[PDB]
Amino acid sequence: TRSAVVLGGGMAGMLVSSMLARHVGSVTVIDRDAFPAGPDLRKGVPQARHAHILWSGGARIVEELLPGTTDRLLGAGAHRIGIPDGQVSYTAYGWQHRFPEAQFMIACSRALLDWTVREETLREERIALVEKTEVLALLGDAGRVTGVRVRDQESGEEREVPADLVVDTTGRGSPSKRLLAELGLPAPEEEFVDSGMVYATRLFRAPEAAATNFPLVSVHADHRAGRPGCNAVLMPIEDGRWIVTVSGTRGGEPPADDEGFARFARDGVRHPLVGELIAKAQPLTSVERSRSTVNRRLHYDRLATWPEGLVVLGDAVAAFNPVYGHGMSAAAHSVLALRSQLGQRAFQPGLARAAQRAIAVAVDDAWVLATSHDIGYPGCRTQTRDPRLTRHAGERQRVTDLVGLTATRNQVVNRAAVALNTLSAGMASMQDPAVMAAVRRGPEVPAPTEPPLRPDEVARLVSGAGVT
Ligand SMILES: Cc1cc2nc3c(=O)[nH]c(=O)nc-3n(C[C@H](O)[C@H](O)[C@H](O)COP(=O)(O)OP(=O)(O)OC[C@H]3O[C@@H](n4cnc5c(N)ncnc54)[C@H](O)[C@@H]3O)c2cc1C
Ligand SMILES: [Cl-]
Repeated sequence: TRSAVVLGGGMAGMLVSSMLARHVGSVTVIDRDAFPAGPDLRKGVPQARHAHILWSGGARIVEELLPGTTDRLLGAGAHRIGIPDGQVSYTAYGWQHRFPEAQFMIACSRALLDWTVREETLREERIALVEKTEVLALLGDAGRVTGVRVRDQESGEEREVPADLVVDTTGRGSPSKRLLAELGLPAPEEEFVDSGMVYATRLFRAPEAAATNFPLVSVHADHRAGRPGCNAVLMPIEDGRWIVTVSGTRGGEPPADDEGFARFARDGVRHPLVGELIAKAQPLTSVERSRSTVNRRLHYDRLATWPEGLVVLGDAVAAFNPVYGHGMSAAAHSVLALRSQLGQRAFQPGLARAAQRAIAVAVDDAWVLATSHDIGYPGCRTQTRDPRLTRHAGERQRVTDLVGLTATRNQVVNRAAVALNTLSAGMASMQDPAVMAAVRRGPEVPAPTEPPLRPDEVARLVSGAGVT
């Protein structure tokens, strides 16, 4: 019984559809894109050309919604990389000592990740993906949404799709501001923090022996230094490839040309390690860029009027600077927030509003982590009323930096820091007495004086071929 319509069949739409099909009789997913039969790039998810880190916090929720997905990913060549044991990371505070595993991430092409999630979701026959279809309007009125009007691209025919619940998951380019204006609702408060960050990515074929068990390698900006923030990330993906994404804020953007890419990875960031490693590998693709890096949030949950039967989640409600790697995990937390409200309130009036407020809570940690570190870069453009960004940014940063510095050299602080950063634990967790006690106990290991690479990792950067 009951029907749901989901706008957008990307990550949030597939996760939310899988969840909803366990609560309603049918789910219809409307997407303007065409979908490949295999793990290919598609125009509706251009960000799949860039490195995607799936932190443990989101991975565990994906697993809860779509059992078997994590193993299916690893089974297809995705890498499980332990954090911090499997990462070689030059943080703002220095090299991270590679303590034993506290958390993990899943490393693969976003195209394979999307394909795996969609194929698993659509095994449920009561979920139908309706491709190459435009969303024209929300049906109903400002009091209650009752479906959507859509247009088949090939035919041109329009039709009404009824729904007891409409969920907008159309991503960063979502048209919900327009759709909700057409209903007669006031505009939501828009909040943004725009560092001017630009991404540049190439794919490489890794040296053959390093195609597995190779670490995630990252060189981070120093958010406290009054210079443009620049980063470089090397991440293993399936079938023996490396995806390498470099990034820079206003005044430090990476160039678009292949030769300037490798130069930036060496000299544009604070340590040349990623540039040194890509010199061991064979480039496979030319440079792809992206400017979709603004932290932007729409406060739908605080609107004076909200229609029954309408929920917005994923990048459509809150989108983040991708260098922090939280977007997919925030979407998953948001799907669970909607599920929690469905279990509590069924489809009573107040469900959609309660879900929208719960979704605002679900994305808040990712929002604070990204915005608190972006707000400081030169020339950052901001629009916010959040006193955590406007009043108490300094002492929050002094607490952040004390934790971040100590996490590089203290196993207990690192465990707490990565639990929060993978969105496996909430912000309050860091106020636990045991964590601040370990912070005060200070470093337990020396600061690494060189990249903490293992000999057996660097040994696999060469073949030994030209040697008798
Ligand atoms: C460069 C970059 C790097 C990133 N790296 C990471 C990372 O390392 N880790 C991480 O967790 N996240 C990362 N993200 C964020 C992640 O890509 C998004 O958070 C995630 O895709 C959000 O899913 P979504 O379903 O809300 O939107 P999307 O995945 O973008 O899906 C939106 C869907 O809606 C459809 N659609 C869009 N507009 C319309 C329309 N008008 N009508 C109909 N259908 C429409 C699209 O075709 C698509 O199918 C990165 C993002 C970028 C840009
Ligand atoms: Cl993009």
